[PDB]
Amino acid sequence: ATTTTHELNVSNSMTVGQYSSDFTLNGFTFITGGSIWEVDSSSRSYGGVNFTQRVKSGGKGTISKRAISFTASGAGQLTVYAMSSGSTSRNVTLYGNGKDLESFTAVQDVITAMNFTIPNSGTYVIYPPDDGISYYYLKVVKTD
Repeated sequence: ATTTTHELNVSNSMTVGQYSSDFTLNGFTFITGGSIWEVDSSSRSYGGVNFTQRVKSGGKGTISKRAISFTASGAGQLTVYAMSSGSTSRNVTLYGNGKDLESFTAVQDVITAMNFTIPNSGTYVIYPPDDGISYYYLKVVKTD
């Protein structure tokens, strides 16, 4: 039994553009570290859902650059739909409790569904350590 507490479908909650200052949307905080966050058109499907926009990091980053953070009120699961923005496989890393906790490989051309464990309440950071990542969908689910 779980409760969905955060959701961000980029196709429904963002619009095409370029953003250079940190902002919060649907409970997710987009952290520039002096780079641009960009929303553009990109059609990809996963699990019977069709997406039409992505938010892309524009390159590699850290927990303070091209990062996405959120605060969880308890243990649960974070879902990330992500694609490498180029032809090489690239990590998406979850940071929390003071450390890199878990990484998931994003591949070229298609969405990977990434299921990240949220072990406890707190603030967590999604970042791309290798190179640019395209994000389509984020969801946080809290264990009841």
